Amino acid sequence: VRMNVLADALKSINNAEKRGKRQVLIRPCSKVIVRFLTVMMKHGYIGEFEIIDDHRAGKIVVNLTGRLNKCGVISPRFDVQLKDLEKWQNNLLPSRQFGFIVLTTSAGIMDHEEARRKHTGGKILGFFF
Amino acid sequence: GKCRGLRTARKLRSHRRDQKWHDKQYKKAHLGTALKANPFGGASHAKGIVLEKVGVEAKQPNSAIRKCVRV
Amino acid sequence: EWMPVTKLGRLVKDMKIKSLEEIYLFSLPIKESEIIDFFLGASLKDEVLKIMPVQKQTRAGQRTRFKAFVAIGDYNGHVGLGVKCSKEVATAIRGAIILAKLSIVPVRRGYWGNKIGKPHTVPCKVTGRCGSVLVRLIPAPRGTGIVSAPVPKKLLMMAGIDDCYTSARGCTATLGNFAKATFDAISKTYSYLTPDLWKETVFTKSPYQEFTDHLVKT
Amino acid sequence: TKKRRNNGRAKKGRGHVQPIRCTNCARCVPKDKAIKKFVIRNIVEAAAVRDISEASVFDAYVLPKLYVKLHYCVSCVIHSKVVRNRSREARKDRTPPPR
Amino acid sequence: GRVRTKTVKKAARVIIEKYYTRLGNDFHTNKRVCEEIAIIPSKKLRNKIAGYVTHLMKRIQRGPVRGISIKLQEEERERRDNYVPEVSALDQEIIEVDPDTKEMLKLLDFGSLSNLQVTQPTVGMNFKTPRG
Amino acid sequence: PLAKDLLHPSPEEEKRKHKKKRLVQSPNSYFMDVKCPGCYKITTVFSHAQTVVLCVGCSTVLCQPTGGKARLTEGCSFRRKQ
Amino acid sequence: MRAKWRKKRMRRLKRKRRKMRQ
Amino acid sequence: SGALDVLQMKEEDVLKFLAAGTHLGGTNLDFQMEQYIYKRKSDGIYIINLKRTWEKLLLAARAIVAIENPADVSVISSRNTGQRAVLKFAAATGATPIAGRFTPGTFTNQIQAAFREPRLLVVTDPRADHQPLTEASYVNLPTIALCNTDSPLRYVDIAIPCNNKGAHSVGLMWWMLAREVLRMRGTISREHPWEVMPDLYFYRDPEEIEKEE
Amino acid sequence: MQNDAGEFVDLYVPRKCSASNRIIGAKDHASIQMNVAEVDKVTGRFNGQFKTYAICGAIRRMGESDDSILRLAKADGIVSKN
RNA sequence: AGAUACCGUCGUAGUUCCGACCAUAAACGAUGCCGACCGGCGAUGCGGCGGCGUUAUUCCCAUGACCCGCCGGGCAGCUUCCGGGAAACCAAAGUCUUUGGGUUCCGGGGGGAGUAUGGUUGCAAAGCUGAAACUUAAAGGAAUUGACGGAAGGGCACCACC
RNA sequence: UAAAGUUGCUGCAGUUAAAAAGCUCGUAGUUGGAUCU
Repeated sequence: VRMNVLADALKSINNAEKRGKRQVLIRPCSKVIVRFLTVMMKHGYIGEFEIIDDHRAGKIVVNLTGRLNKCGVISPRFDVQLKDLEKWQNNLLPSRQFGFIVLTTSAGIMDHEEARRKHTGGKILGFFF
Repeated sequence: GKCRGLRTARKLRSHRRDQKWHDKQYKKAHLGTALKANPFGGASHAKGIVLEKVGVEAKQPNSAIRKCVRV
Repeated sequence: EWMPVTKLGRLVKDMKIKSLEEIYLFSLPIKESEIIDFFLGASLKDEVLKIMPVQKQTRAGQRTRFKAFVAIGDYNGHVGLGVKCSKEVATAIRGAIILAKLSIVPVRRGYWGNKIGKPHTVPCKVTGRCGSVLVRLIPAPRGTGIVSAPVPKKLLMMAGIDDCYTSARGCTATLGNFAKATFDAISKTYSYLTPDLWKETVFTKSPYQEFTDHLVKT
Repeated sequence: TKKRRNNGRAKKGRGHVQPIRCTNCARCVPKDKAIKKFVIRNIVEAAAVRDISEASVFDAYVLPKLYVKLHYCVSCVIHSKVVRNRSREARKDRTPPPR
Repeated sequence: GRVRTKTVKKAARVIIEKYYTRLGNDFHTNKRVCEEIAIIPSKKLRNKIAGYVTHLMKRIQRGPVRGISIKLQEEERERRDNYVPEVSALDQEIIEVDPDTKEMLKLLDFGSLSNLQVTQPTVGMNFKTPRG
Repeated sequence: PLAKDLLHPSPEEEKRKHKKKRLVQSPNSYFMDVKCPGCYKITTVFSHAQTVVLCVGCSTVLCQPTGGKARLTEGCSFRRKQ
Repeated sequence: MRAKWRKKRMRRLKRKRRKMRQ
Repeated sequence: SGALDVLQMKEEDVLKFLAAGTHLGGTNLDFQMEQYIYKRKSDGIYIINLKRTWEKLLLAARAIVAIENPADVSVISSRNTGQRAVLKFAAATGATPIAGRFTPGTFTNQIQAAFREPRLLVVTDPRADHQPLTEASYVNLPTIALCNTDSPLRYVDIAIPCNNKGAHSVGLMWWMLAREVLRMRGTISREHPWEVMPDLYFYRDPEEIEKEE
Repeated sequence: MQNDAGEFVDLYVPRKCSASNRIIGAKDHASIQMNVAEVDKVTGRFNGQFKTYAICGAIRRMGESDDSILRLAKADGIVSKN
């Protein structure tokens, strides 16, 4: 069956971006998907998206600015400490100049740079560059 | 595919332990039959008494009498 | 002397196209090696990577041809790789030098960490593939040098890359596939979209459009 | 290597197909693998048509037809020259010859 | 066998292409002009070229020639090809059109045209070929 | 097609789609009031009814069960709601 | 030799060993 | 058109399109041509939206006009049905025609005699003229094609939806493209009909004329 | 493409596809740069200006160059509506 | 030549049914299962929905057989520079160095060897589990060009025939 | 020990190179849809 709806969302975005499409339909939606999309959008990787409100579970239409090289999930959500963040971001990111690791944190869902700014660790949700 | 779960450490460790025995080098090193069958008994060198001198014919592409000794 | 046979060759010969990067901007095929001689001929250095005897079984014996692999490039961000098969070795080397000149691609160089000075390494992790051979280039710190096998090291030094980490998978004993995978990885440096390249592309007039009058009046 | 995408038969979506016997050698060949021919002919050959027609006690009697169903195993098909080896690309052509 | 070789055929092609004006329908004049205008070291080869030249000229007399093209006659080819019918075949006072294209034109702001005449649609949708 | 507007599909396209694959799922069924020539009240019948619906004031049958939509009897006027 | 016949010969050897071993 | 009153389609153009059978597509529809059709008839023929046809024709004319050398535009036709139309378009507009066989390597092989380096390519049928389309992908050559309902759109950058089967329709569309190109350049005006009637572009099929004569 | 001081250090700045915003590589010989002539609003004649659309070879290979160029022209006002 | 074979005439067990064992097959799509996403096209089977018209339809609607579409689940096919792969090929064998959806089984150069031994199941045949000593530089996959074929199809030759 | 991404958690393979149990059920194990400022 379907576990990790965030994995499905990120893989659908990845495949739509590879196909060159300007919009992708993501279903089901969830809070974690919305926060991940907001993290991706604050860095200009996707652009505005819309939540279609069914009465069962969300749908999302994400507009796709052709900037996303790759958005992926890390399963399982390994717990990550601050001292171990550099190793994760050296394994997952193409450069030290761009690309973000998303972590769920007691302070919210946010990228690794802002996690460093808040001096906090968490669980790795995924990455995008 | 392989299991990717936060609580699969036992399965991963046991699978690696079992599948290491399918490696020739590992099984030879860790099984003990090779050390029992090794004439030196794990030593780098060994002393012996020359029983006789023998000549071994080189394998088919080559032709020579390699001078060995039975010790 | 050089008499061009194409519009691009004529435009280059007549000092109408300023740099090789104006040709690269429009992804125009380069079919005359004299253009590359015109632009980078004063700095191009070629190395023969391998002479490889290939054989075709015939009714009476084995026909033998020689395949020359030649890497060319100035050590300042251009590199090419050419393979030529010929009856004689010298002809193969000459043809492979020509083909390497014709395949010269621009190389993008970046920074590992802080951006003091000129770029020294690959802008990001890139991967080239050729027949089971996978070559991955990873940005390396300043002064690292090229941590690579000799063939990718030759190609990367000829590309002006100072520091690099390299990972190779597959049958790298196939020198041709190794060289082509390294060339492909180096080529992918300028095709990789980075956030510094997000600014909207402002189009300029093509060489075939800017100097149409010169071509017609000639 | 795998020569044919259909494995040389027509067995898709089922496990077993009842065999039949080659009409030439009696080899057991699966029914959807056997090469089937429907021979439509006359009990009286073309040369003999006139003699039987003029020996008939009827007028416009029309000769009866013979209906033969032949099943050939692949070896017998190839020997009898009803199918032939074809190039790697001509093998894909399932169009019957125009006849 | 009397098949012409690519040497004879190619030389005759070049002779027709380059020296059309002098070349005529007679074989002997073709032989003389081919001797005069080209260095043909063999009398037999001269004669083979002249024979193919004559046959090619008869071929142009038939009309178009597939294997050669001369611009000196291509200009007059285009001169003849400028044929303009007195009444355009596209100017028909009555144009039969189907109801669906009638609806399309009505949605195209051309429903007030006067040359259009609606046609009876086919009563069945049997347009496919019987499969098998 | 690339730039296919996934937020506002055509109503024809949404009617073409499977009821569950629509942007917001909606049933293909409806409730319809059947009025009989010899009745004083209107009976609500599901378009895809599975039961044999008798007349609300008689023994006349209204609809028959079927693999899909219920088959209405001939002689009773059905009008769709909403 | 053919793998099927090699297996058959191996089984014959196994039968002989089984019967002989008392 | 650009929502411009001067560039909008006029009635006489519509009558020409209807007489030529331009709006008559085919029985098959390409999935990339669905945006150019109107509806399928009861006989299984797709009707081609003539407004979109005019829009694509004007877009192709705008593409052709933005080529400073007229000879840099190459007009191809392999089928004899569009050969005369291509020749007349080349004569009127200054384009370079390739009527008949297209030799492979005409764009990619610089040793050949017929080697040429067009800046724009206009072909009649993408299916029949597939070789120039495939070679235009080696030399950065944008392509304009007169595409039917079933025409593939690979390597086709501006497709003009039209009947490219009947001689009347293809001749008319080459005539329209020439007229629009000349009008856009400045030669010939838009306030008077073109002196050339479209019949100068039609494939004749000499048998019909000879039996008529 | 910038360093710490601020000077631009790239050899050149490659074009991007007008339909996908992906970089058109220097060896993408299937990619095109269509020039679309602009027209005076009153006369309908080529006014010397043009709109430029760069399409990568990947889009042209999948058959999407047609619709991509049509969308680009429609956004620029060159192509009308309906 | 020998045939203990191929071929022929017979012909036991068996092949058939019942009960009880056996649990193995190139038991094959040589492709685990569940889920998501990623092209086009025409078919076909089942169910449903809509629609000109034809036909069986006897004052009619139904419904049945067709015809034209649509939807869902199937068995498949064609096409594609989706992408992948050593390639053959695969719309999955794709979404893999831009490497993490979940999970089970399972391989680690070729032999020795599925052998020995121990255990266990079986009336037996055998099944499951299953080594090592020793030996060896290759074995193997895909494709290419030759050579060959007691493979097929064409062509030439009064040193072939007619 | 690295080289060995030839033990692969990172990070390997299983169509044909070695390899997916004949096929289902099924306990433990592992993994489990949206949703609550």
